[PDB]
Amino acid sequence: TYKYVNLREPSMDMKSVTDRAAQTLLWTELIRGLGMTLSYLFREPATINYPFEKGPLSPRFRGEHALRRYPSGEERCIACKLCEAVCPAQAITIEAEPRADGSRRTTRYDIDMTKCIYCGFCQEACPVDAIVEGPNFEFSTETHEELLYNKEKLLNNGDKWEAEIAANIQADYLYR
Amino acid sequence: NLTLNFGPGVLRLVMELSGEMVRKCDPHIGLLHRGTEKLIEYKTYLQALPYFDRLDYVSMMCNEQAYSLAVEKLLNIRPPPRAQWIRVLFGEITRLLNHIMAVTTHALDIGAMTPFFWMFEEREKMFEFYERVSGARMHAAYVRPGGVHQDLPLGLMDDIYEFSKNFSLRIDELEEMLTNNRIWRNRTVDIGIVTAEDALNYGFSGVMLRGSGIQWDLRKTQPYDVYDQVEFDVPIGSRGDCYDRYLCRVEEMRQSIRIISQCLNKMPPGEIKVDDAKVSPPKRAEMKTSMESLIHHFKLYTEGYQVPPGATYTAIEAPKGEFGVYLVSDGSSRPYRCKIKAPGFAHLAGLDKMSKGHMLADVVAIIGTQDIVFGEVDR
Amino acid sequence: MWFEVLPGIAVMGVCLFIPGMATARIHRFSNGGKEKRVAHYPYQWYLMERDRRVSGVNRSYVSKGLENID
Amino acid sequence: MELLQVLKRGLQQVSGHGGLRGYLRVLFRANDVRVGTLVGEDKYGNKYYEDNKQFFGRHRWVIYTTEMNGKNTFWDVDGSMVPPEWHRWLHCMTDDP
Amino acid sequence: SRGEYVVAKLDDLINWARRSSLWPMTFGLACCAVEMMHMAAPRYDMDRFGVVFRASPRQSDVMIVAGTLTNKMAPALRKVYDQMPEPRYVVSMGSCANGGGYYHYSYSVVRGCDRIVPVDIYVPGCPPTAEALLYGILQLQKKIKREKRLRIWYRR
Amino acid sequence: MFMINILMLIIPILLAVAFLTLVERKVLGYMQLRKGPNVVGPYGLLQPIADAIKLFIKEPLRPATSSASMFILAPIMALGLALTMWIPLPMPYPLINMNLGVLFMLAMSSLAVYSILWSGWASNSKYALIGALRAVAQTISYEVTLAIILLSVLLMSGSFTLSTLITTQEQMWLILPAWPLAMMWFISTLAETNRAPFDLTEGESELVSGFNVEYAAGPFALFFMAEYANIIMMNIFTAILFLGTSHNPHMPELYTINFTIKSLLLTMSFLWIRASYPRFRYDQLMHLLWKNFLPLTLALCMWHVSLPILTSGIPPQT
Amino acid sequence: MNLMLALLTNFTLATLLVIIAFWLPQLNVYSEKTSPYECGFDPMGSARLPFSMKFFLVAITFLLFDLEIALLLPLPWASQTANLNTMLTMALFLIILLAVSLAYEWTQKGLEWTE
Ligand SMILES: CCCCCCCCCCCCCCCCCC(=O)OC[C@H](COP(=O)([O-])OCC[N+](C)(C)C)OC(=O)CCCCCCCCCCCCCCCCC
Ligand code: SF4
Ligand code: SF4
Ligand code: SF4
Repeated sequence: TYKYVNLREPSMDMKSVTDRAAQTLLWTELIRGLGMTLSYLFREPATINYPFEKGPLSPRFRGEHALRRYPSGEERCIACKLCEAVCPAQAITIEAEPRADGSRRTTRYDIDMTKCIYCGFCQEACPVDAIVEGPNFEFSTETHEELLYNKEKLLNNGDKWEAEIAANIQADYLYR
Repeated sequence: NLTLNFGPGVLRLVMELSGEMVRKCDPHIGLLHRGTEKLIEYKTYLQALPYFDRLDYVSMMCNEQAYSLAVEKLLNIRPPPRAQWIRVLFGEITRLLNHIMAVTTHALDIGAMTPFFWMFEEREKMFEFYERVSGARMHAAYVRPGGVHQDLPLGLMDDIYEFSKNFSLRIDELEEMLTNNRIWRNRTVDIGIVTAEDALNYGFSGVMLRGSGIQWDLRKTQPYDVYDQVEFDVPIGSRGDCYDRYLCRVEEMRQSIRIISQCLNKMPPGEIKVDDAKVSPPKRAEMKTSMESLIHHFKLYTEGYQVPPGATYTAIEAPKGEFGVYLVSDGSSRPYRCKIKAPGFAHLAGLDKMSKGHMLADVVAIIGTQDIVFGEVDR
Repeated sequence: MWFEVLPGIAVMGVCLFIPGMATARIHRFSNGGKEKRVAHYPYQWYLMERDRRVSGVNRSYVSKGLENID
Repeated sequence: MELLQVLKRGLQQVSGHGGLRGYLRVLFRANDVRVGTLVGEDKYGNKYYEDNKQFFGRHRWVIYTTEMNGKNTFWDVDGSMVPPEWHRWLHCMTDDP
Repeated sequence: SRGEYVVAKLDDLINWARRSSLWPMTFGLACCAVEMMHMAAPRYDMDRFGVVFRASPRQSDVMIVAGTLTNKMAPALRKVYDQMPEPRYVVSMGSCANGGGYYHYSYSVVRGCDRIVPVDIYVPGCPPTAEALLYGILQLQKKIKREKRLRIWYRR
Repeated sequence: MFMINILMLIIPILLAVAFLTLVERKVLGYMQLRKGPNVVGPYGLLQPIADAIKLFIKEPLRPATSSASMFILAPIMALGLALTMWIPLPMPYPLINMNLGVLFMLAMSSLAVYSILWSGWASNSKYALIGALRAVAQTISYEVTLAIILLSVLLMSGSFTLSTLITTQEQMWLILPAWPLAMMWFISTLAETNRAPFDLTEGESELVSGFNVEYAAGPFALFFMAEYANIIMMNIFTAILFLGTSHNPHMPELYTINFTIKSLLLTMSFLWIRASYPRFRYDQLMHLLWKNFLPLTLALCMWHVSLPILTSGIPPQT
Repeated sequence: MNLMLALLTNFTLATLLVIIAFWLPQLNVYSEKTSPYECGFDPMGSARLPFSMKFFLVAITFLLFDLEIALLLPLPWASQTANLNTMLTMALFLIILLAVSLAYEWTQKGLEWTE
């Protein structure tokens, strides 16, 4: 099924020809366009008062990265390198070795936040919910070096955003 | 004549002007060529998915859909019915996102600035639908070979209904500013006329064909997903100019609301990705309790699923025209070759023809009516 | 809201009002409290010059009435 | 009568901020003089307000503290000063403060 | 007085003027330009901070490099930067401009716009949300508020 | 005391221009569903001051291959003429009461076109010389209709004195007898000032640069002041011409309040129009002047020459 | 006198703002700067702008029309004469010839912009 957008024959009776002459001479349809912008002047603007107000987000938002812990304080990551294999941008670099107690843990865990495309595949791939993308989106830096995160930065983000990262995972894990 | 270098997406026009008239237009592209098609050869099929969000970065989920349809075809698997309805739902929301950008930035370029701000308060509300399903405002990567990543969050369909209940009024406000405006008509009527046969021979698609009366739309001639279970009308132009193509896009926005009103009422229950763990990853609650599910989660995210050897050309009716990928598989986890057919690549190549006998200020109108984004032209 | 545009308009309005008031009040201050004489044509200039010689002082805006004639 | 009630609401914002000084303070720090219901206050001094008659996006706001971790924030407020517990509520990721 | 007092207040005057009237020239190169257009859209309305929607290079104060910078485009981005009157600042928006991003290992991509021009603020994301970009601009205002051009001149 | 009078005119004009930039950004803001400047000072009131200081402490780039003499002359000519046109305006009392005030306004207005021409020459760009030629052809075309329209209205007033237009409208606004002329006068003052939808140079951004694209910092500010000083002056001229305010010699401030309100509304109508329409193609705004406005203006000049004679309503000469 | 003071004040103030607009700011010049803006790409030719005939005809058409307006300016004073019939005829003759001049350029494709 199709419809025509601009297939019309204007009427040629003197009533209609004089209407179009009035529009041409009296600028009637241009003034009608001024009435549409006059109405907006008297509406409430959609602007929010950032930074005192913030735009709404959801529990699924993908922001700054963070490495999480178990409730005991043990790191969740067991250096399986699934996030490093799936990362479409190759932004994750991992080195691991047995820990002093024999556990499988990382010695290097860097995310180049300038290669990362903030896609979330790393948290989908992770089998222990170690690497997540948190809700923070306000971490712009003054240098390129501050955006090459290492394991210490990522563990500091996790200890900094656990209160809010845990709540978001609680509100979305049933959809995963 | 006079040779000028216009430009600083970012484009470079090497134009030859005889006073006010354009004698030849010579677009220079590649200012945003990034080697997407070569990079995809080093990625798995899942890793290549975010690359398609970034080709036509105004119609993100339609690019994802075309790639998923191609991979699903080479896999020989079928997404479940609910996933297909979701893809059509967000395919039509994505059409609104693109047509607002196309119409309003087109108007902004020719001096009409106000409608851009009105309709970008509706895009900001449609970006909230993207963010609530995928977590990213623009590059969702939500549509994947096999279906969609996650199911809709509870209450999202009520908010899609509230939005679509008011969007018709916003289109009327847009039309009150442009459709019958004599200044807007003088900038678009009889500008960039393309004949039906030239449109086909030059490889045009979408409103470029339909603005010139050609009755073609892949959603109706070669349906995909569940587009054959929705009622909508295909707008058809008569003059073949910039103004007729402008009306086609504005009418297509109204037909998307018509389709969206049906995807909300006809949404079925069920799963949202193919129940085949050798293609789509298992649920996280079963990857942590079943040995088979853990092996398949491990392999799908490290090696990926192998696609049977073969080559397919799969196309969809993207908002900008026919978008398709020629995808070649060698039987491994990584595509051997992925040519991306961007509709704006053929349209831009026809700018030189469409600009014959027009003023320099009509080139801006012509580029706007082709709806060119250089992420997909350059790739 | 829209009435938050008025503070900028009021400042602009007051600025456009100062030139008109200043000229009105400066002329009266400089012409004995009356409007500055308008002399577009030589006849109007001739009388104004005559009023300058008749005032005793060298000022055309000082008026001499019947008390100056006997 | 409705136009007369507009000026009354504009006058009770001065009293709702604790006089002319409280009114001018929030006007120059936050460029906004709306009065909302106090939802809570965090350990750093940020005060969180809500007003559910405002359109979505403006129905929650934070008046930042004037001092945090030794930094004078009377003028130099920043969006990253919101602790995580309130960062979820202020961005409407939840309805529970 | 002390001399240092007059210079300190004059710095605040010119620092306040420069951060309250930031006129950006936006290099919309790829998707990140869309999120830059949503910061000009009504919800965030960057114009309300003194940041005009768009300005020509000769009257621009900050260059926002929003999108992938390819080798072909690299010479043209430097030319526009050289022609910006000083003081001039550069905000790198998104992964592609920050360090190359998704296309870091490409044969045709500049691995970070900081190879071509100095950068004052890096905004991370792919794309950064329109609010995360507005946070960068507001973070550039505070950087300009810390300038001590006259205090340093007074002590030369 | 006369030197005080001059300053009482110039300084407020430069302040009115400053806060017209604030109102333009807030009226356009609210007509676009947003707020506009409201952070720099209360309701943005300090924004013009920040923009002024910022511009004048920035590098004033002048290309090495630019004619310095003409690069400096153009802003001086533009602003100098912009302020000159304000001296004969009866608001209600002119600073300089001219017998030929109307003709003085036209004479100075036609000189301002040089600043556009000199600036284009001094650039040595050829991305701006074409812009200057396009801008100059637009401006001279539309001062043909301004002169003929203004001549037609003076045939109901009697003289070129600006104050006599107050007496003419002591019973009724000239917009009723001359609404056809007022319509074209309003559009002609939009095209003279290069205001949308006639801004093919200043901000077209359609493969066409502005004649002052090469200016930066203070020199750019001076061109901006001249352009905005003309927008207010043309709208003040329109108020006097077609919306005459009654003049009470005992309460002259009443005139200034009413006349100030009308001029503001007409000025805000310029801002209203910019937010509502796209922009004419360059060849279209020439066809508007030569094929539509000029034929109608000539006919209404014939009609307004013979109407007073055939109705026995010729105005007095003085 | 009053007029000369006004003009001197207006043009002296403009000159003052220009000098403080070139000396107050801190300058730093190099070859890459202080070049024509172009559009970010190098110039494609060391030749000046070609001469366009149409732009020359609008300037001449304005000039000839502007000269006929000079004759129409004294109409307000002309209507006060006792020979109104003669005055009215010559007023209309001038305007009609102005329209005939417009009609000639119109029909001879003098007002077009298509090469
Ligand atoms: C018995 C007494 C007899 C006395 C004489 C009777 C006279 C009868 C009426 C005369 C006709 C009316 C003439 C109106 C003017 C003609 C305008 C025209 O030419 O239109 C055609 C033109 C051209 O129209 P076009 O593009 O459709 O082309 C027409 C010609 N063809 C098709 C062949 C090419 O239209 C325009 O003027 C464009 C307008 C652009 C302006 C946009 C801004 C408008 C905003 C509204 C502002 C309102 C102004 C109010 C100012 C108030 C100030 C105080
Ligand atoms: S979000 Fe995507 S690109 Fe970024 S680290 Fe995770 S997998 Fe890699
Ligand atoms: S973060 Fe998760 S996926 Fe990555 S190495 Fe650690 S446990 Fe494995
Ligand atoms: S950083 Fe992301 S959004 Fe920005 S240009 Fe690169 S791929 Fe596009």
